[PDB]
Amino acid sequence: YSDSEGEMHWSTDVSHAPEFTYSNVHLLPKTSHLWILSGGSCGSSLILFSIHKDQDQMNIPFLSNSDLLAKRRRNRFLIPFQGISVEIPINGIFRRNSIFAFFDDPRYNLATLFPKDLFREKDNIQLRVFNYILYGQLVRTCLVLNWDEEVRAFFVEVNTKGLIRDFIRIGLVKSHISYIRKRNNPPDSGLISADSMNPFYSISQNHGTIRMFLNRNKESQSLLILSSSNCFRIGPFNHVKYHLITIKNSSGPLGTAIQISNFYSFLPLLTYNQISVIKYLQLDNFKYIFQVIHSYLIDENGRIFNLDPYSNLVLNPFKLNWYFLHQNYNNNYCEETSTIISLGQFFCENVCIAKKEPYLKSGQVLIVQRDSVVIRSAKPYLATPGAKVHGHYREILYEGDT
Amino acid sequence: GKEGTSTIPGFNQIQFEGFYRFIDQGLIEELSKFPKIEDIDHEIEFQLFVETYQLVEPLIKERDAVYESLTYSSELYVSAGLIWKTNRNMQEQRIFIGNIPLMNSLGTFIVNGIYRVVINQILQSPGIYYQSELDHNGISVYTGTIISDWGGRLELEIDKKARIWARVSRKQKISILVLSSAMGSNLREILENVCYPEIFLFFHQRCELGRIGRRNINWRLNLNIPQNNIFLLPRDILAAADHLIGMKFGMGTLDDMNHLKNKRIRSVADLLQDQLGLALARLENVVKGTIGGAIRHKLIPTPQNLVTSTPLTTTYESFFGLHPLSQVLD
Amino acid sequence: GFELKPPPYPLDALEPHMSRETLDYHWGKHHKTYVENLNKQIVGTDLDGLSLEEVVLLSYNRGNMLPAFNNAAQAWNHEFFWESIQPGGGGKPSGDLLRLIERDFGSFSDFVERFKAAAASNFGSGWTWLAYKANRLDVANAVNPLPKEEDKKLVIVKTPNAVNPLVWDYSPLLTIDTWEHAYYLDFENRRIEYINTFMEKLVSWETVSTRLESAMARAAQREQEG
Amino acid sequence: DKDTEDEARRRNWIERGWAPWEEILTPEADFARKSLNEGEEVPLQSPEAIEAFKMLRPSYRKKKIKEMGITEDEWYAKQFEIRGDKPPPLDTSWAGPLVVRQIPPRDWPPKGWEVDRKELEFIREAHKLMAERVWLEDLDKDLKVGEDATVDKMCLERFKVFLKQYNEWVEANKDRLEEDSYKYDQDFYPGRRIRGKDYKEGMYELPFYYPGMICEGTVTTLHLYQGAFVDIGGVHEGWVPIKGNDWFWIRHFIRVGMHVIVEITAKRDPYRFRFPLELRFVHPNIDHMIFNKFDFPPIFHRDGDTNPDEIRRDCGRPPEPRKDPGSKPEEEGLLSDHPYVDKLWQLHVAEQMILDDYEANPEKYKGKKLSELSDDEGFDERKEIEHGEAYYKKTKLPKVILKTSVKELDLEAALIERKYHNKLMMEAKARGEGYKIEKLRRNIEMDEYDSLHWRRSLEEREALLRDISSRQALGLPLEEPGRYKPGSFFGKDQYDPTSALYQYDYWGEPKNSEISKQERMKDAHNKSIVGKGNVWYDMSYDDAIKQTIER
Amino acid sequence: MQTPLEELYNVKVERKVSQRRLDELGVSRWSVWKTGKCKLPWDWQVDQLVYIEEGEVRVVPEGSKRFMQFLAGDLVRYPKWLEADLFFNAPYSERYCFKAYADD
Amino acid sequence: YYGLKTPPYPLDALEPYMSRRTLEVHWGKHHRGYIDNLNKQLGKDDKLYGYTMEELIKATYNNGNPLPEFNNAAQVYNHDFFWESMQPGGGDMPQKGVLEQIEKDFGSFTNFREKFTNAALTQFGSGWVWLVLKREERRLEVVKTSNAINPLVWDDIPIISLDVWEHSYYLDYKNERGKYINTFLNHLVSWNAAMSRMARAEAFVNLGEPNIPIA
Ligand SMILES: [Fe+3]
Ligand SMILES: [Fe+3]
Repeated sequence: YSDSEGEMHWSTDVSHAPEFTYSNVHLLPKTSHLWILSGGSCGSSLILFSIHKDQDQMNIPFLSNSDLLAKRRRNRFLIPFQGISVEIPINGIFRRNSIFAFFDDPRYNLATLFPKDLFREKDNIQLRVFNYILYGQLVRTCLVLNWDEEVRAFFVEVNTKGLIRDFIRIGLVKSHISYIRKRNNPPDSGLISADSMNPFYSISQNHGTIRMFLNRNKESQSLLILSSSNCFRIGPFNHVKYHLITIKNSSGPLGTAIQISNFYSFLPLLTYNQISVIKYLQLDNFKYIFQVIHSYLIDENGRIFNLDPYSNLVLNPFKLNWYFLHQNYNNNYCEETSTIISLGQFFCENVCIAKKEPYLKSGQVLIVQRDSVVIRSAKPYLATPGAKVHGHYREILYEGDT
Repeated sequence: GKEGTSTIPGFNQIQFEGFYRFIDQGLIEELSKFPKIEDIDHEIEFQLFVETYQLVEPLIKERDAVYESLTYSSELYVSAGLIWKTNRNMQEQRIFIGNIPLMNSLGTFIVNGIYRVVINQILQSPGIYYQSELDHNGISVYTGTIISDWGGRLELEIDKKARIWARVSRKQKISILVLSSAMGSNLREILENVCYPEIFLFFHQRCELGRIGRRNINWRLNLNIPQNNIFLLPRDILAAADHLIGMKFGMGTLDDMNHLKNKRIRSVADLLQDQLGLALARLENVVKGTIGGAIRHKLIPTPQNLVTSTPLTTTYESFFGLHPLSQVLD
Repeated sequence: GFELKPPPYPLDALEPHMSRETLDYHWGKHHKTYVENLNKQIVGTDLDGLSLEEVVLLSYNRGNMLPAFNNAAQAWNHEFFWESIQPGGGGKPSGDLLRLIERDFGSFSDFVERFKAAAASNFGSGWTWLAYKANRLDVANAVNPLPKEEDKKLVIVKTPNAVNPLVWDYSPLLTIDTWEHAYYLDFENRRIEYINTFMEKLVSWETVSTRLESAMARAAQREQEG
Repeated sequence: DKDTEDEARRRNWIERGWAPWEEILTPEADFARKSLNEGEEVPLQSPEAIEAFKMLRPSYRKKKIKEMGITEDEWYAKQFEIRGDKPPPLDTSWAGPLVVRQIPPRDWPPKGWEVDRKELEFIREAHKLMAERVWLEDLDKDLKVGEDATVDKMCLERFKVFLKQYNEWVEANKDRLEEDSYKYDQDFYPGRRIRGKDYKEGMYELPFYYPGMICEGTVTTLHLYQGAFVDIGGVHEGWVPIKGNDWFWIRHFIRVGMHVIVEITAKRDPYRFRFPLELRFVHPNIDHMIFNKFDFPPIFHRDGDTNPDEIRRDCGRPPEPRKDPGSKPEEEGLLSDHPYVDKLWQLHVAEQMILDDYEANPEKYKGKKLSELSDDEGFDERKEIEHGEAYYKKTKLPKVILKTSVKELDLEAALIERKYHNKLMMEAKARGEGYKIEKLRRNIEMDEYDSLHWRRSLEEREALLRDISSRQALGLPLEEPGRYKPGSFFGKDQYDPTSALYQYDYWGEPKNSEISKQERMKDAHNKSIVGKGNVWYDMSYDDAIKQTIER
Repeated sequence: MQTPLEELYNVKVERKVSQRRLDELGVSRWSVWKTGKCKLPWDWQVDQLVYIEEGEVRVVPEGSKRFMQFLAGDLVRYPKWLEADLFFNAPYSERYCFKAYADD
Repeated sequence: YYGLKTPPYPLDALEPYMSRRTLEVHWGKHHRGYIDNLNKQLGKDDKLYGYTMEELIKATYNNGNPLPEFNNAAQVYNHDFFWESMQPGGGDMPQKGVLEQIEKDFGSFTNFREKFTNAALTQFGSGWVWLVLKREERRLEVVKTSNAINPLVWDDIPIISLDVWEHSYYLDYKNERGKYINTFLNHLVSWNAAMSRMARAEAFVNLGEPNIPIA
């Protein structure tokens, strides 16, 4: 079982094709090592893929005549409290066709229960006035509320200078999944319910980069966190081995490169590669394809200035004078530096760079610098031929997973 | 709350905590399951107001109860409703259902003057269990079994690419190729949404998984069905074959039936709740028998007259006296 | 299926203005293609030539944009456009409009400057409309419990490609074909001259008034039919 | 189907990001892989296994190192050499000579930091020079070489004025920017501002840089998951987005310490984006070996980033997708629920509440005029929406108490109306009739507030319709792109009780259904009032007022 | 520092706009929307050009905890697809004109 | 603040397939008018100023709700991209990678031409016809966009642009758009231009295929 959260890796000697073409099981024709690149798995917190993307730095943790006092509003209404008696359940929920007021008529037609607002918004609540017989008073009516999600009833109180008046409201608090198009937010009355939103008138560590990749077998990108608990720095050592009216060469800008009309591109190409020349060259620019960089500088007056058209000479914009380029940038690649440790390669626990330098902890070379190297911790597992590797390549394994 | 965190827990806490759970929660849960009483529609309607249930301290002390060979028990009183629709008048009375035995702090009941304890039983937890099976010649057939609170045995075995048997009993050997719709489910609308469908090319006894089963069925099959739902779903049956196929390819591991995570411990709380349910099951028959006699004689009985203490008291006395788990205190 | 109605004036009526050879393609080529495409697309459909105006509304399909809609709208737009111009042109509205534009756009001088700016600002190929607003939405709470006279007013609506205020239940009164084909051929790209000459030499207020006296007749029954 | 061991390997490289990275094994680990191949306990016959066995003794390692002539550290360095076939060497061919114009950055001046607008417009005239057409044929003509090509022969005035402004800005913000780096960036990382003793005077700030200019620099750090970082003489190192297994071949060419010619692709805010200088190699050309691309540049998540929508809006990332409601916004009914009416309703109740008490008993009210009336004590500590819990004789229900200050009440207008409406009922009593009043002056002002809100919903809706066709006829999206993604995008397991997959209605609803158990009570409760009654007739409540009025 | 919500949500703000602008816009002909202290959640399905005459309105985009303070006499153009709320603390009235694509 | 970039050819070099007089107004009036209007808008705002051409269009596009400056900003790029997409003695048939990519994605050039012409013909009203490279899909595509819309708003990289605005052909072809489209693909389209646009696009899409090691 894996002893740490991480992602599967094998350099070679593992069958890329699974054992059966529906399973994440691979066989080893030859014995090899299976590496688990350590990485924090923040699978216990919600990940918003619109803001959480690859290599994002995470400085914060993830989340996790009393009629005229009534009112017919959107999927809710208020009624005065004590002939329209009110019936409510023990906790109070009017599922469907439930009665909330009967209004026993002694004569055996309906008295208005609302101030007849001038705008009838399309509410889900439907009010019906079923008249019952009770025999077979007898024609005591009823008030039936229906919709097409649950209603809740809870009386509200209007306090003013001590005197008190009771007011029962019947909302339509839904599953909040239908509260799209914020206009349709009965939360407009939700604050008077059990809400505590600030009106902004009287209200007055964790680190780690995102290591997120898309495993298409899941149709959902999986997440790993690379932090100081997974990636460590190996101590400094010397592993990089290097092979006129002008100022000293300094790394810096040369200036904006204007587009060349002979190449009709808004941003100049300035360079082809081996593939590009034999794929993109219009049989007319061959005369211009140079193996050596030729630098031309022009002024606002349109004059073309080059200084010596035989050596790599460019202008420093900040100091406003010419200086030489470093190595003439020949077309053929030549080795300038040579690092002992290459990028991306693994090593075991007791590999020695030299006599003086201490041993290198197991892991993968993640960052290569001039002197020091940063390693992502990895745990190699030896596997004999005939063993069955559980999981595809770069699959996330949690602690205790086979 | 931090009972056993620091000190040694009380040896009788399991007995103590179970009984309090039964009194606090195991009573209304069973009482809420008591249905309405009516034949078709007449001048009769009987029901129990669960929220009004009360328990009265026993008159006799523990020493008196053992000396008199009585049963130290509390009296259960629930308000009951009766209406005679010919009169259309509501008659209300606080009826006496019966006696609920009470245990002392030491964890012992006394029934008919003898100290009796209710030992704990360990049972297989409700859920899905993938276990291999061998036959007279050897098949190594992976078998998925579904267990309910009733000890359901809905076995679901895979004979490779052939049919998937779903024998409820040993004689009920039946496939699921045509049981796609089965109970109330549908044809190949979701069957082809996972893996491949080329293979396809009772009401209440064992049909609900309960609170425990829903957690376990979601725990193994990774289902999004909320734990509030109790009844089994065809999605669960569909997902049963989904993980079953993975075992053939080597993904996953067979369940170990001896693992305690697959076992459930039922204490005196569970057993006393079950006997209460049986008492109410026998109680609804008594009132149904009573209303038939009352109608046949045409008398106006009070709600107390429709019930008797026999269904509640007798079942517990039968439980403590006959159930193997209810042993005499040593 | 509908026949192409020739403009109600001779083809050589405005030579000191937009020339005939422009009209030989604006009407003889552009409009002919629009109507004939409908004849090739409404051969055996459910409508098969019920009424030209409702075809645009029906083919609108509440924004679904059925393929026959574009030719249908263009056929009505250009046909409506031809009626908007008479050989006389220019002038000022006579009474019926005057009671409206003065109370809706301040004054005729303010309106004409506003109308020219709207047409000029119309990017790409499209149409600019001066349409009476008698909207009646087919949705809940659409009806005003207290209708007001000034609620139904005149609005300057600029519409791209081929869409007419008929799809808003509006009643267009006049329009200017701001499509480049209407004006690019004669006076190069000077749309400003096209808009100016259209307003000061081509507008038919009497035709607009006739199409306005019908506007508060479709509107004159909606409030009383119910 | 299946997959041979040539396309699954290709699939792993392309999709799984596989790469046969070198494993620098210890002699003990190397012996394990060379000896377990032959079996479990067998005489080692393969010469590789035999040699690996002899290497288990580091003393034997010394002999081989000594015999082959190595200082025992090259051997420790030889084991780290890349194994396998080398990639074909790069031959970067220039697309003609590069012509460079000293163009000041367009974004100058930075946010805020007002400068001489007259000077700024003089600088910005150089930007129009980009449209000048330059041909390679007319390049040697009037070319200047040597003394005539010196700086003193150059105008560069618009760029010189920018340098004057740039230098002034640098002095006034050198310390300010450095303090912000410490305040926000805890640890220095490639791409962050160079601070502390590592900072040297003369380093170019970000406003000096602009996309499209050519820079010469050296790669300082190589990151496997991020790319190579080039020092271009600025405070922030440039970044080349090389990601994933593409480094398997690029590492042969792009190695730390080499000098490169690089092109600035984009410049971003260092506070939000962690790599403010997005670069692109032009020598050597790596564009034919970069297959893994960053869809969006990596960003920070600073201390205050509570709203996810703000974060994605600061950068260019799409909004958070939501399940599409499936309802057309234009066909939804208009809204007339003006929010202030609910608050205004509370004021209306208070006006009638005080008046009813005042009219009921001529209390101490006569001492002070209604308009003159002041508020009571302790109104400050009333939380004004403060919640609560109450309980009736049969029902337990939540309670909300709403305080209302007497300041926001028109008592004088209300009492006159109260008296005026009071002087309108005795006429009904003079004829023995009721006097149900249509509406109160508070009610009618709610009508206009709803009318104003309804008017807002109306003219928006018709404007929405006109917006629909214009976008429909032009292809513009009706709703926000990215938001409201189609169904089934949010995973594969969605609890749908409506669907028969999650339906539990096999043979009727079971008696233990919580919905059915919570349905029989409503059957009991609604029939606890009516019993075995029969419905004579049934119609909606809106019709229940019409016929009574028509009476 | 985090960017201000104004340009973050590309909400055009024209504070203390001169009287010249109000003429050609026909602000005198814009509909009036008046309210007191209340909260108005809303999502702009179409571009809205709001001119404020008195009071002040604080708008918080949905999911945010920062408010945008608009005083009287300003011009606010809420873009499409903006989910926010309209908070108020004083009697507030506005003149507004919803604008479609390329309307004006 | 962008100068009016002249086409890489004299205005009379497109004869007889394109009259120079129509060039004098299409480039001299429409394009210059777009140039002047955009420069005035950029003078007002210092945020839109400083955006690169590709970034300015995408920012002004505002994810489907274009700013008032978008129409001017989008058009100046489209017209600039249009002149370079054409050349005297153009038309003919593309070769090398452009031909290979068209054959790889559209099956054949004749299939591409039919797809290109049908998109151009079905484009109702003012608009542009774009041969573009998809970043995510890594293939060529033909997209019709009305008015000033260009595929930069979707990060797609244009390769060949055709202007079907009525101002671009009415003075020469009037209602005969198809003939105008055909002569564009036969003697006007600069397939040499597409290769250079491909070369820059190749720096961001990598239309190639990797070299997976055997080990
Ligand atoms: Fe036209
Ligand atoms: Fe054009």
